[PDB]
Amino acid sequence: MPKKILVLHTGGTISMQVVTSSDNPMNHVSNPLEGIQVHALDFFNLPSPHIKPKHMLVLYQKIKEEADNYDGVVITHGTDTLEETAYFLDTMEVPHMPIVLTGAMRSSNELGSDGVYNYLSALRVASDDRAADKGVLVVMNDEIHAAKYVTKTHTTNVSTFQTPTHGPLGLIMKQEILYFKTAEPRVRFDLDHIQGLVPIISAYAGMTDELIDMLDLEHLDGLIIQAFGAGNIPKETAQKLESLLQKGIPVALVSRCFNGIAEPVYAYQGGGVQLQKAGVFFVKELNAQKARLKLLIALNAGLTGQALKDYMEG
Repeated sequence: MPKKILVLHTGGTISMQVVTSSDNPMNHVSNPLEGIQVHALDFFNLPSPHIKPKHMLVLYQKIKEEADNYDGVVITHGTDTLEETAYFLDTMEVPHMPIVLTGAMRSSNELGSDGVYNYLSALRVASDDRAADKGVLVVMNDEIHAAKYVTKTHTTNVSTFQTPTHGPLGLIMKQEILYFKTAEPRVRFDLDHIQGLVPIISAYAGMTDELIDMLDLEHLDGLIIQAFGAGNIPKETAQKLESLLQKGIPVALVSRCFNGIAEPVYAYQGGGVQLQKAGVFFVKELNAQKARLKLLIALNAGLTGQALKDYMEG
């Protein structure tokens, strides 16, 4: 019997330096590969820089609604923010089935002779039952990545994605899909609404308190700081963060380093030990845009107090 895959296209076509990108008709046919039957929807028509958490929730709801009608799900998504939507879905209580995101190819080739290789690869992975227990997956360029760790690294004609340090969860071979490990199950929430302001700022040599002093603390629900190294910031910045922390505003830091792991060790002012004592959350191995969603989801799910700290730092 064929595998039945639900395909949710979110990216439409876009204006590029000026022409409109081409939509390969293979993205919409019901039988793109032997043994794979597709139900493809033009679900959104959004450049990925325009994707918001409200769209991510609607994708989640669609997957829950259709879970019993398909073998797996493929979402095509502009590559600029694909990793953010992937991480979001991987933090939701998604059904136990293959769920794969892949890039919306932005092409001016009108005949489609550049192909839909990554989409076809995603259908293969979504049709393999070994993917059901691997979490939400990102498939690009014959590699299968865990949503929690994948990031876009190259801005070439077709984007490149990587998992820092650990490499891909799996590889697409000629006649097999090879998986290297099963990642640890994640803490997940059945969220139905997202609201709140949680921005991202980056530390730098010479930072003091001038930017933080500009924040309107009555409207700020949280803050992500991309800190130096294992999690350090300048002395004046750390002193100013007290006005946020003592107002009850959660502040979470990530390492600005590509392979960085956040670890409070230094005890001078602005050192990670002093920041953690003051109440800053150390997010151990996650980039800033995903830590921002982790905090936003945690606040909207109902975590407060010790449980919010323990979840963010877990």
